Amino acid sequence: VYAWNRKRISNCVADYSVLYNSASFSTFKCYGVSPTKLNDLCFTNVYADS
Amino acid sequence: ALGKLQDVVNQNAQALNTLVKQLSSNFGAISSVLNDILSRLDPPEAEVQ
Repeated sequence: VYAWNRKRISNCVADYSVLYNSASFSTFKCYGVSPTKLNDLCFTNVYADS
Repeated sequence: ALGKLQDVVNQNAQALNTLVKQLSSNFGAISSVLNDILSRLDPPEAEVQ
């Protein structure tokens, strides 16, 4: 956590349907955006902090 | 000499400009454009903004 890894996602298409439809996630909270709208949105970049 | 007229005109335009520029203010909302909020946030969340 103190050294949380960061990855960049750019120049690609991601199908988020499999993401929020998965039951393996205990907590799934979106702020400023809806999980379903992701498939219908385009973003300049995405930062994944794990 | 025509200022009395020109002045008036400017004021009118000025107001409109201000009014139009008020379209680009957040007023505390996440964004100043309704379309972005509608496309991103669900109605339960979007309605407050």
